[PDB]
Amino acid sequence: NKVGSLQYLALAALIK
Amino acid sequence: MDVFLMIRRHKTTIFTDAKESSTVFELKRIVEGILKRPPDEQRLYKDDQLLDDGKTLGECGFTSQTARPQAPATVGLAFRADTFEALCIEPFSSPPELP
Amino acid sequence: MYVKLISSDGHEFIVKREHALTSGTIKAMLTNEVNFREIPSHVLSKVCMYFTYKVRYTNSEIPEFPIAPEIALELLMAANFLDC
Repeated sequence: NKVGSLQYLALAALIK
Repeated sequence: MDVFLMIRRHKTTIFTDAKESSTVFELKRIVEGILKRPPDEQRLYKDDQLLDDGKTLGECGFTSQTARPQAPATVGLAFRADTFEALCIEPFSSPPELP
Repeated sequence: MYVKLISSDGHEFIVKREHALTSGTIKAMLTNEVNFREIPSHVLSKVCMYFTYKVRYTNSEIPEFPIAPEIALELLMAANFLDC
């Protein structure tokens, strides 16, 4: 299990 | 299990962790290590309720489900000035709104 | 052992040094104090939670990292700046 970079997570949150 | 905490007074937040089996007193020691005020000069609060020095964090409502790294629980911190101040915690800035 | 990160609205966040080294930018800085004139409280708080969440769950099923859509763009910018 590997934690996503915060940039990726923040962008994914804009997609939702 | 480990609990994750934001210890908050005014505009200061300490991000720290402890065990559910940690006493409230042990938390005050962490704070003493950072802010240089001993346990008897501190009051700690959760949900505007004073925390007992001899209680574990878990007994106080800090559990793995409740106090997570993604979403830590707040502990309020009041210092002895002779007299303890009322809990003063400053809010973070307000997040914007969407279109 | 601990480092102090200061937001643009003057909040101080006291985080474990090892956790803050998740940020490549912060790791490039390091005294025990780093000032951010461009990152507000509600973003820097989340950034700090990310450090802890990452250190804890890296190499761990990983629970979701909650991000309100309202803070996401600011968080994106901050994380880019912070290289994390």
